[PDB]
Amino acid sequence: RRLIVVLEGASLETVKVGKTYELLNCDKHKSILLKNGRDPGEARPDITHQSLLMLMDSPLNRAGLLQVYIHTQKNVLIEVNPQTRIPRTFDRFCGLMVQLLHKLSVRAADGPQKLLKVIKNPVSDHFPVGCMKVGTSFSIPVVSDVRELVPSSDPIVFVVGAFAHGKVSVEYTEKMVSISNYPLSAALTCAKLTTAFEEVWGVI
Amino acid sequence: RRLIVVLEGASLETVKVGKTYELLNCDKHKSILLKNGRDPGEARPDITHQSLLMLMDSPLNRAGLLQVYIHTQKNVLIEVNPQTRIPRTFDRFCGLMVQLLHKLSVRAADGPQKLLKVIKNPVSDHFPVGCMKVGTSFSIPVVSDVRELVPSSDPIVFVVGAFAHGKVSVEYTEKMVSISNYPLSAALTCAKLTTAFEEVWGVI
Amino acid sequence: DILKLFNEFIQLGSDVELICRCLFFLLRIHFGQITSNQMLVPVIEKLRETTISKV
Amino acid sequence: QPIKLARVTKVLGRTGSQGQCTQVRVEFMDDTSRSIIRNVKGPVREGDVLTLLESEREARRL
Amino acid sequence: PDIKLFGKWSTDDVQINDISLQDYIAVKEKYAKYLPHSAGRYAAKRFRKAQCPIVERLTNSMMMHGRNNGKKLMTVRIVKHAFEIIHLLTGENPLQVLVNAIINSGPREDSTRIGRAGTVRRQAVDVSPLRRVNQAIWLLCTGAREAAFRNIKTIAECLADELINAAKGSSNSYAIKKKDELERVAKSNR
RNA sequence: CAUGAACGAGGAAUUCCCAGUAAGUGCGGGUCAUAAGCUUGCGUUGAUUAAGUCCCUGCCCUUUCACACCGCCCGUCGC
Ligand SMILES: Nc1ncnc2c1ncn2[C@@H]1O[C@H](CSCC[C@H](N)C(=O)O)[C@@H](O)[C@H]1O
Ligand SMILES: Nc1ncnc2c1ncn2[C@@H]1O[C@H](CSCC[C@H](N)C(=O)O)[C@@H](O)[C@H]1O
Ligand SMILES: [Mg+2]
Repeated sequence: RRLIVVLEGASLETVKVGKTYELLNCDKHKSILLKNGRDPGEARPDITHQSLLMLMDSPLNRAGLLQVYIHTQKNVLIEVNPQTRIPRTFDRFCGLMVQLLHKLSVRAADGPQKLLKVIKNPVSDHFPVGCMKVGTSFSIPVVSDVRELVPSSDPIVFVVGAFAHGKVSVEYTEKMVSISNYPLSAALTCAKLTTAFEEVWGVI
Repeated sequence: RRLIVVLEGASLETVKVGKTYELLNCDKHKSILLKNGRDPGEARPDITHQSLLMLMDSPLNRAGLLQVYIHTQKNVLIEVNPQTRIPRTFDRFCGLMVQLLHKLSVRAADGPQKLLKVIKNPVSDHFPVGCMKVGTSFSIPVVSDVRELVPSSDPIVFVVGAFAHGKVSVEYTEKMVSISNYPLSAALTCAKLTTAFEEVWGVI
Repeated sequence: DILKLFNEFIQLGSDVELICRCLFFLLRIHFGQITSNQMLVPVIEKLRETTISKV
Repeated sequence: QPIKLARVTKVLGRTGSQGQCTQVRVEFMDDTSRSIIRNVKGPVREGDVLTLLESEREARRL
Repeated sequence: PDIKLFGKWSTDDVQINDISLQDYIAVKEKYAKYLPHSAGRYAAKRFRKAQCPIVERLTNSMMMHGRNNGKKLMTVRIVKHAFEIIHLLTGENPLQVLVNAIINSGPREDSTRIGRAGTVRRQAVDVSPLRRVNQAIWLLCTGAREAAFRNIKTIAECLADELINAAKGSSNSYAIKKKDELERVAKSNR
């Protein structure tokens, strides 16, 4: 058994200024974003950053029952190694991601094992067989107990939007659930979803 | 009944470079940190920044059952209004701390209420009298589940450190707990306390 | 316990003046409490013969 | 344990860490002819009456 | 002749139920006065303020903070109005209520302090009757002052409710809670 | 006449204070120096806490014939 969590609407891209390559941030890049009339505040690479930190540092990941996949708005799919470590600081994390989209992969600094690498569209094909897909949004009127939905020994996919505004909608999810009646961050959503699967799989 | 969270040993202090005042960051201010022989890699407001987002969006804070206290390394105490909207992105968060640490208070933009304020040490004077005070460390051999420590009708104080290395050791705590067999982050720690209190106190 | 030991110090005959000074001070400050306790009856009986004969 | 009342017979001196406390000798109002040594906080003089919630504790004990 | 406080509150029926505090509460026939304003010198010598009538002590203790310094006639009027309110609400002698409140509000054991830079360590000790009376008066006055602040309620009314609750022994009063917490801290580290 | 800003008791720390004292209030003067972008008198109202130790931070000293009490501080380097 294994938990699968998928991140969609990730705002990850690299933009050239001067001669350099930088991760696209609303903070660092007001002026260029105001150019071309593209919407300020839509670029939220930070949301992806902290959300990883809750996911990666979770004991179940250290227990090894956790895999994370990301769908960017740019329709790019990237894998993460269980032994990958995320920079705690924002810009060091941006230090990696700029190297990602160009170099397309990240070997470990202590070995040729691949920490990061872009995988092929679609990710639906990379799913293990006999795995069921659950998408999560606040807008569902009925709240589901998370501990109820767990398969005892089966993989299960959770699809969590890394976007600022909108609603999750992708084709291959079988059902929609809500886990709270409050408008929640994806950051705690990841923390909450990891939290309930701790007990049912017996990891403490 | 309320949940009181104390962030102990926060690394919140301001430095001046050029003509500008800004919060002391390890990566940004690497050069000046090596000046004066100050230990590099101790300027970590992000643990403080990351924990606040975890607490302030929590459903327990949504229902109005949370109050958060910050005690920085330079012996400055900050009270957090539950109505406050924390700056999600790091740089505007840094500007907020500089403004608060200089002007000693922060007024709401659209409301007359003060949101942030520096108050009188020690923090133990501001607790409700007779309340339970608990500290959290991975160093305790016995792992305790959060839910049975939750009081039915009384306020309680939980103390979490805002540092990467060291042990929480402050005077007013009377029993010291471990709640996982793994080293976790503060942001996860602030996450996994607040959700367990929510299910005990009927916050869903 | 001290009263039993003070009986020993007198009967051996050493340092009588200081012990008697110590002995008489304790008896006055604890006069009432000593009188109530019947366990102390044998103790003072040996003190009574020992002290006056030695002095 | 019943509450006890004591009368101050001798004021011995100023003790404590900072000299704030006062060592005194007290005797119980009961006809038990007992007397102990107690620590008092605040101005205390001869003839005062003290309320002891627990009368078994001794101020100078190993 | 008979001396009654404010011309209407008798002192003969007032009685003290605590043996320890009988010598430190001055309300009886020799200390019976018409007004709590005597222009005496009770702070000149140690232990002399035990001879000051307790109503005058309360009046002196209500001249705070700062904005009330030196205004004793106003405090006398406040005390008179509070006594009238107490009599209207309960129907008993307000002097007896004040005596009972002072008896109940006085802590019996406190804690002495041995403190260094790192931590402070703690020990239980006893309290003299004079400090008991002083601390009871201080706690009652502080409770009334904090209750009246930034609230639509006269200071005399808040003082009346504080005395009523303290004489009742209820936990709704500031002084009772403070005394209970101090006694609990003293008890816990015996 | 009109308008109605911050300010809801003021952090890290720091200074001062034991009786007609702390604090509030008024009324005078300008005296061969100072003072009026202020100083200095005089009256009026008038408290809480404390009256004792060397624990911290320091200071000043000492350790050569009534009755009664008491019964010699230690070390180093020189000459
Ligand atoms: N109450 C709730 N229950 C389940 N998921 C929630 C939730 N509140 C927010 N989320 C999730 O948190 C992520 C960021 S919130 C972003 C907006 C999102 N469409 C929404 O419904 O609020 C989204 O992917 C959403 O699925
Ligand atoms: N497994 C765990 N159980 C309870 N508290 C934990 C924990 N892991 C980390 N913490 C708390 O989270 C804070 C930051 S984690 C920093 C490391 C910390 N010195 C440690 O003992 O692991 C620390 O103050 C620590 O008390
Ligand atoms: Mg000294």
